[PDB]
Amino acid sequence: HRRYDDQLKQRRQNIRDLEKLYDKTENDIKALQSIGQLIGEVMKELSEEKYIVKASSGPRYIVGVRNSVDRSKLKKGVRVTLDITTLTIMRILPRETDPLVYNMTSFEQ
Amino acid sequence: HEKVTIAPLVLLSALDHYERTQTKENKRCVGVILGDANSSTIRVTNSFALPFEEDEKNSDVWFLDHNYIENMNEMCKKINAKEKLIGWYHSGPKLRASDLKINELFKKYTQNNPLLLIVDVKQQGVGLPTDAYVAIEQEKTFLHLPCTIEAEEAEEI
Amino acid sequence: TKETVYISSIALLKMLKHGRAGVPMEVMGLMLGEFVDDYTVNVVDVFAMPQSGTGVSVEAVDDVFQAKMMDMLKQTGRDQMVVGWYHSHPGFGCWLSSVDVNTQKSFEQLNSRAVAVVVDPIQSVKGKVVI
Amino acid sequence: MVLEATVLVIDNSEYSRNGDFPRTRFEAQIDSVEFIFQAKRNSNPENTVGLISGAGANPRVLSTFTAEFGKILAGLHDTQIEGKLHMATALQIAQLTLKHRQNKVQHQRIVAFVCSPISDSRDELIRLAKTLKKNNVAVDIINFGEIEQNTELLDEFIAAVNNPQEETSHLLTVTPGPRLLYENIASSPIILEEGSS
Amino acid sequence: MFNNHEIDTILSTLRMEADPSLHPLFEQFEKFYEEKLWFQLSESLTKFFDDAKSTPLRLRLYDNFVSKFYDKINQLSVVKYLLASLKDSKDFDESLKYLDDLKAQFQELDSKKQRNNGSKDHGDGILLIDSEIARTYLLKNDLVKARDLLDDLEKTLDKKDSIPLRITNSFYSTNSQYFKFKNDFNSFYYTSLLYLSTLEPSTSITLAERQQLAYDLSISALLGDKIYNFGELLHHPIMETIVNDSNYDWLFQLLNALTVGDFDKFDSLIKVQISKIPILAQHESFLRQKICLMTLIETVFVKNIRMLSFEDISKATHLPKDNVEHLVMRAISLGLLKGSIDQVNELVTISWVQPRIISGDQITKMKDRLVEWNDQVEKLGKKMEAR
Amino acid sequence: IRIFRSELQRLSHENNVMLEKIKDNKEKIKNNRQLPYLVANVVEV
Repeated sequence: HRRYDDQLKQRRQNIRDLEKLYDKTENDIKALQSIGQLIGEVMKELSEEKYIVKASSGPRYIVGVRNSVDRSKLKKGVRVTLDITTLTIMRILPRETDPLVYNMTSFEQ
Repeated sequence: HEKVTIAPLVLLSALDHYERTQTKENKRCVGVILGDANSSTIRVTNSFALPFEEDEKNSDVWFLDHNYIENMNEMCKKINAKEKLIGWYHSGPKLRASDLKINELFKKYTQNNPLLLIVDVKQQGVGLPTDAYVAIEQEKTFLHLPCTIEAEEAEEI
Repeated sequence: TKETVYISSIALLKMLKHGRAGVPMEVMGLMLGEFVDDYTVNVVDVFAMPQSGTGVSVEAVDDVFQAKMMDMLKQTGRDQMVVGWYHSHPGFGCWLSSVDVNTQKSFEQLNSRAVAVVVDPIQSVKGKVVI
Repeated sequence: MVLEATVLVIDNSEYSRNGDFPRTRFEAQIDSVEFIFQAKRNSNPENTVGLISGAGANPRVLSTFTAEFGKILAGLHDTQIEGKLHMATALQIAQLTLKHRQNKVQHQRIVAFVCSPISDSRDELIRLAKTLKKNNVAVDIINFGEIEQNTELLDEFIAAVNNPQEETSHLLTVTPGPRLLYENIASSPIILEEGSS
Repeated sequence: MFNNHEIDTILSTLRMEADPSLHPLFEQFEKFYEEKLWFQLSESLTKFFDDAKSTPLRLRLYDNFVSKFYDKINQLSVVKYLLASLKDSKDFDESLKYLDDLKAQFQELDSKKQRNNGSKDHGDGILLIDSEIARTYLLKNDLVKARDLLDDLEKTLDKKDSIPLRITNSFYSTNSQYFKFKNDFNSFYYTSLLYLSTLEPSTSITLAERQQLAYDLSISALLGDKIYNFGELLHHPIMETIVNDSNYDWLFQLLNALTVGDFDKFDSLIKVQISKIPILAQHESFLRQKICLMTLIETVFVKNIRMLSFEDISKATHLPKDNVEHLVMRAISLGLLKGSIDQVNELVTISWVQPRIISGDQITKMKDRLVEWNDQVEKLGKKMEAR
Repeated sequence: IRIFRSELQRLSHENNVMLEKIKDNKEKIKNNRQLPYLVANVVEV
């Protein structure tokens, strides 16, 4: 009686283990659906909704703004995030000039 | 409260399949919407219809197949993975027991509160051919969120 | 005469929305409708297709995904014969498709009316939409 | 030999409030699904089995017609054993399920497990009886209740619904206790035997 | 009577074949009370339509039968009546002795269905726990330790979902008993309305308990002006469900007392308990002024001219010119309305914010204000189309 | 006893149905993973 039941109880533990793998595999496609975002620093403020941000490659463009960002932190001297398609500001990231960690961290032991 | 933003592509696409099915006034079309309901502003970037059948003499008669909904969600993961089911829409001016009872059916596959939509086929009065309605568990009442029409730069022009 | 496709307002925006993600990123789709050779061409409904390892190519068409979408649209009254495929190619911008060359010749065996609609300059909309 | 579609109806009422037939209840209805599929779809093609619930929690469709009963058994999860009783709602929704399906123009069979005497309206059940005859729809009602529940509008619906011989319905009484539910259903005309048209 | 001693025993044997795991003492315990009219927890099917406040002799009998109650009628009898209704017995001996049956016995499970899982319907495993958490400190030890357990009740309320509204109202009943013995009854009057106001099915009580519930609603509104006034319970099924005598008319007497402005009429019909506190007379005069303070925008004047003088409020509140100057500041400081006054010209300028429950005064003016819009459709409608 | 062993065993078959879905997603990942990928430098994780 308990021989067939114990075999299914062990499979039930494997079912819950596959449930975490289902979402983990589906999140892989969800992570690949995202696109790239350009990172640049604000140089000069042209207008309220018009900013001049220097791309990391060295060209500059006039980019717009969205409703998900605050224009108070979009001023000059602050690194922001641009768009690779319409060339507009998308999100806001903390300021890091050239994030080389091996130079910043000393590997203390 | 929350806010609703629906692109003009979603509104007119819902009206097309209404006439393509030769749906008269005795029948109404029900469909689902996609977008991001997590933020305070609900955005609808996509919509899909459903084979909804209803009796005109009985408001307790409706036909809703979740297998087409389960398949539709699997077909959208290969197109746009950032979109999830935020609710469902329906056609016709009238609200009867068919559309009221199915609001809990879509709740199983929708994490947020399903956003009810009445799509006016004749566009009678003012603007906003479609109204965004939300329901509360605490008594139930249909409240309309500040639905707005906004799209991207290439979609508006 | 030739084949000039008359695209509705909904079918035009959906093809631009499928290729909305990324300048270099390429996608594909399928066109449906019922029309006649000689002149007037219509498009009922379109939907995007998944991307395989080859990106945009003739082998990227999934018959399993295509058969399921035709069943989902059959209940909505939008079921139509296959009139062709549309593709959104990367931001090269030299001539149209950057990969597909002879794939349309293989498309003529399935349907003689099959056409390939491609927007070359990714998304550029100011006073007009160039397709 | 027999080409028909099968629709399972799960209804709950005041008389269904019991939770135990031998050690339990409603699991016999779950166990009876595997015997119906194997004796119809596996025996002959063009035989599909649907599942709907017109009472209890909500009048919804638990599982549509599929090539296996596993999705039918999965649709029975998270189902309340108590709720409102609407007989006319469960019958009219079943007609919409039989409208959209695969391999149309066939025989229509509906297996309804009812624990209640079905007292709602006399004229409503009669008007629905004439509609099902034109579409050759067969609604099979199996009585559970407590022992046998009869001499009510349930038998009145069965008596006036049958113009033909085998194409409408048959009565099956199940005694509560350590009894096999699939054995009485398999030996009944509901599964193959009578009803072929 | 003989209905419980005989028919009730038969009704219990009908469900679940015969004798649904009934102990032989079940019929033996029915011979105890007999004609003494002790129903003692009628056990589900009878208990729904029959209430019993007597001390149950079977309290330790059916405790092991809780697994069979879900297989008999429904699990709602356990979460509402029977062990959950034991608080209604009101026994000094039973106090804080229910931790064995209502806590320890219920602690042995988790979701209430263990290894016996069926179709797994929802609505179980919540009310059987959170309801008895706050009831521990409602008696004996002071409510101070109960407040720490009340915050956890409101957090689980918004996170979970319950179809019946009696579970949500049960959480507000514990918050009501907290502020019942404590000051600041404005929160007590707020939580008492959310417990039972517009909901017919939830909070089902007898006629005698409606008068006791209305008594708590009356004394809660005496000490505060918040949430409209005493006239709020008129449209609600409260004042209409009680009797106009035996000092239950205090809510009706204060309705006309606001316009008349006589405290001696209501003071003679009450007792020494509520009349010894000056707060009753202070907040009663506030509601009398709030009616007049809202007359500055739309009440009587059709022209919507906003003006008030200290002489008009003096005759309404029956107070001299010196007392009304300091009285207006007290109403504004409590957050009623926004505005200031003028002592030099003897004028009072106050806007209108808080709505009332009364109707018929402003109905005519809302249409009359649109009549001025009717005469404006012609001149600017025709001249604009001519351009 | 017989009903209990007919549930998880049948649910495991439905878990195999979901297993057919994750394999279809893995095949798309096998399509999403193709040899000719470039190499960049990750400055910040």
